[PDB]
Amino acid sequence: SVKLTMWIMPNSDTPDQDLLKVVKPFTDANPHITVEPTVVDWSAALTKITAAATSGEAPDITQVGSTWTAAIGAMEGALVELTGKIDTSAFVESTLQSAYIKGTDKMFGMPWFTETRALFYRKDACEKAGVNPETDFATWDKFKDALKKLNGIEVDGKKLAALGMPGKNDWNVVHNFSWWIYGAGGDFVNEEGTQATFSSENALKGIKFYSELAVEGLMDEPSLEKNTSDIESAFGDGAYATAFMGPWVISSYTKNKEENGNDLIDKIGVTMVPEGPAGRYAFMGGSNLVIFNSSKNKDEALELLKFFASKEAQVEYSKVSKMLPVVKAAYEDPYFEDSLMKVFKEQVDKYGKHYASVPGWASAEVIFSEGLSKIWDNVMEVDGAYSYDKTVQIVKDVESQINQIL
Ligand SMILES: OC[C@H]1O[C@@H](O[C@H]2[C@H](O)[C@@H](O)[C@H](O[C@H]3[C@H](O)[C@@H](O)[C@H](O)O[C@@H]3CO)O[C@@H]2CO)[C@H](O)[C@@H](O)[C@@H]1O
Repeated sequence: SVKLTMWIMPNSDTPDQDLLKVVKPFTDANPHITVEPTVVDWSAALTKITAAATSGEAPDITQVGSTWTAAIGAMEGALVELTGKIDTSAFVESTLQSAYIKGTDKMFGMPWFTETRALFYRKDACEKAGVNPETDFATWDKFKDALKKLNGIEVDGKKLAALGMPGKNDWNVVHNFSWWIYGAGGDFVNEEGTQATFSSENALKGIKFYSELAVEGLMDEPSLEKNTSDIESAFGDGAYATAFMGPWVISSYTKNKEENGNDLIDKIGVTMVPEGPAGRYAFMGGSNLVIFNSSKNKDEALELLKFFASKEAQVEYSKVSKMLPVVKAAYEDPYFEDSLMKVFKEQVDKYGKHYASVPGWASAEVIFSEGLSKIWDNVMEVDGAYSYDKTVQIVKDVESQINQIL
């Protein structure tokens, strides 16, 4: 049988085994094709995927972050153009924007799953502090008042930090700013995706509101020294009253109960992100699938991609990974009425905004990770007291950098 090689980022608790279980129905019905997944850690994924494209030494297939798809597809001769080979009618239409290069009709990836970041909260902490999550998290300033009530209260054998978020360089630095900028009434780029615009008055108001939560003590300043993975573990250990995180954490916290007796999962809830003056907006992310032009099994690889778009494969990978499907028929399944999953679905469906699918965005995120993290260094007073004016200068500088890339 053809052994399709496939790179995946760590999308679930046991990524390789989980992937293999989801594709077992495919090999059952296609005995000539097996799948060998290889895990590629997120911090190395852009360099490794890019090196695979430029060198010609590549697997048959790789997962690609939705925001990077245009960058890899724009590399001449790197990927197989999928335009016309995939029935787009089956997909949630909003998920297709990242499969194309913006400004063209060229599709170089197939949507695989979507995700957004929602507001997890500890029910016991909110009940003690008199915080009512559905309404007290509904707006910027109601959220802020809620953090004031939650900060420092004693739950279990610890003093809880009201909000815990990472500040260290990783791909989520910009993602965690995104919906504060959108909700303030700003954006990262103009409609054409050719000019950076997040130094606008409204964009800065969202950057100022969010970053100054830590200056005011409502967001845990020491936690800014950590990355997303460390924040997710800390919240799983009960360190924070609230945190903005993706749905995948539900897998880890559920296993923590099954394996360690940590019942955190049973005393947490999730609400949509608070609404800003622009209305509610949320980060829309996810990953697509691509076929390398160097593959010697392009026919078999396309069959596997089509399987991953099937209703049952979309549901089963959602159940194990907690990512949201991109195929409309998958939402006929009652699984997405789950109390936690339904929140992510409603939020990304109604309010999810994705970045412009331009070839330069991958290089833009490299700069964002380094540039916007300097705002957190300003908050942490690494070099001098905090000042908003220094944040404005960082944002102006980062914007200039992005403008050179575009
Ligand atoms: O910006 C590049 C892409 O990022 C995607 O978000 C991913 C984050 O970059 C990544 O840090 C995070 O990693 C999770 C992992 O999914 C999970 O299995 C593990 O348990 O915890 C990690 C965090 O500590 O995963 C997300 C989602 O894959 C965007 O979705 C994508 O649009 C974007 O191109």
